[PDB]
Amino acid sequence: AVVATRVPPTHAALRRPTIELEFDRAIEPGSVPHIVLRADDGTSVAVGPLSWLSDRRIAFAPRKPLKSNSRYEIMVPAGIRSTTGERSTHPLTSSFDTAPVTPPRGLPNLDGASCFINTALQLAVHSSALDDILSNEAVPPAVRTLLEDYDAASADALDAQLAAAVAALRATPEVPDSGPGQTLEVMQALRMPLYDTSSAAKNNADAIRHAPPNTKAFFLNSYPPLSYADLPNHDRLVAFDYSTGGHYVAYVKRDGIWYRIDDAQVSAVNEQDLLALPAFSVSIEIAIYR
Amino acid sequence: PAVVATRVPPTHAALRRPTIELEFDRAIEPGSVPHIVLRADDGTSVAVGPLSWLSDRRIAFAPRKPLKSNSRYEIMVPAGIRSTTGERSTHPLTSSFDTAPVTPPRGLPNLDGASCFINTALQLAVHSSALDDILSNEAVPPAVRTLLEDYDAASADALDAQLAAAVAALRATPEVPDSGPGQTLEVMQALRMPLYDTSSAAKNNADAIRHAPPNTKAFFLNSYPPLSYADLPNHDRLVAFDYSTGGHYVAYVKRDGIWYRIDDAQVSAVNEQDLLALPAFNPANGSVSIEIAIYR
Repeated sequence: AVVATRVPPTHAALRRPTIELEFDRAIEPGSVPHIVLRADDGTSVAVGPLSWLSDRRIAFAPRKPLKSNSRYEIMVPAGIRSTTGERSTHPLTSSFDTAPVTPPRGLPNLDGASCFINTALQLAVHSSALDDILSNEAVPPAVRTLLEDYDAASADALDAQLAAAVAALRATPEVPDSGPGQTLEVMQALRMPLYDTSSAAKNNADAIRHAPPNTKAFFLNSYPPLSYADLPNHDRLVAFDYSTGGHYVAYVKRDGIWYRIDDAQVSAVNEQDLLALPAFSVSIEIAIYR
Repeated sequence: PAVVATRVPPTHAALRRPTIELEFDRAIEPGSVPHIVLRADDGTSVAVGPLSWLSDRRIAFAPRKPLKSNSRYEIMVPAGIRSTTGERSTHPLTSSFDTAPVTPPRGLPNLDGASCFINTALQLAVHSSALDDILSNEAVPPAVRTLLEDYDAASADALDAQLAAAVAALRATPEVPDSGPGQTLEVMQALRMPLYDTSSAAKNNADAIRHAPPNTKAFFLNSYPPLSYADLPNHDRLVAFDYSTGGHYVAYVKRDGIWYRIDDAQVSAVNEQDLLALPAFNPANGSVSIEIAIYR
């Protein structure tokens, strides 16, 4: 017998959005300089031919795939001119994000003790390193497959891919071949870039604040333990694990909405709910920023 | 000169060019499956690119040209397949899939207070197999087409702006009330969505649905008696329908086999019991509850 599945290339779509810039005044088409998209790591993506939707609105697309779950700054050099001859003496700047706006998904736990694999995968998929995880061949292939088809897979196909991925993760050295484990083991199998706060600073918060540039994910192994409110730079906090005692859940933020994902249960949460999350066993162990 | 930036990921076209996969129950001999056939819900054959074997059990191919959106497609593996155990297939094998989203639906705010009908109709139209024909029709206001294309991939703020523009352009149309509450059918008339009046020839709504022309997907239920969820025929292909609670419209839409109730901006997942409990008409008024039903 045969089973048919459809895998739409929507992730790659998220990597080549169609950006649109609307201006306060009518702009002269030939004043528009070359627009550059720039990332938090310094890399610049070029912008394709400009299409004018109105005397004020222009539309373009990155020349090359942008990174996933990454923030990008649109830089319009100085020199644009209005239809009245005015000029912009300053580079104009805006921003956007290559992340999904739809709500997170739930990953089943058919093992009974696969909480930690699911939580770690939830934190990784919402991670700025998802593209970097997906390119490392040393990573089990099935995990990469689950992480690329995450948002766009039938639940049935997501469930089969998850079974195969859990199988391949337990097959690794770092991860238990059976039974429960730790989020850190799965992240190490994923080759996720983390910043141990023991390296460096004296506490977790100071290492997060006084960390090298472009450090997004932190592993909190210093003292004191932190709660949600203690996490620095809340404006960029996008994911973090929470440990309820032999059970891991994920807290992941999408399009300004926080969600709590316990295996296959996605439930939306507000900031006040999060602020009640205590720190005591470490509660928050991995904190992922954008 | 200041700027406002928006990001619209090309998710709609992505759904129209999927990569299809067939997994088999047993290891298959690579040379036993030489040609697979893709066919559309109208029977037309769609051309397919090279066949790729990802494993002894899994094959992967891709449409040559964009498929239609929110549309069903049937895959046939011809007879002659052979397993590694010598077995053979005396009959052509068949499966199916649809180019529709698996993501959960979105919510549309109602700042008007009486724009329930616009939101409900747009929700039904976006889950329609005729979405491509609506988006290509120049007679439909351009803001509405933009909203219907950016439905799944737009920021909540950007979707809200698009919705304001779409409601504005809709109320301006002849079909739709310039102000105040209204009816789903007026929005469908503006969108020019193909509808099949069951009052037209048939004796019941359901019998008109069953004995309808081929490839009739959207129905306007204007015969007697009114139908409940259970009375609607062919539940297996039902993907959307409206529900009217008395001057207030909600939508019921199915995605990846899961039904959702969208009351303006409130998306809530529902089970079969909730639907089977939905009444067919109000006792005092006598008003039809479900009037538009959309199939795949």
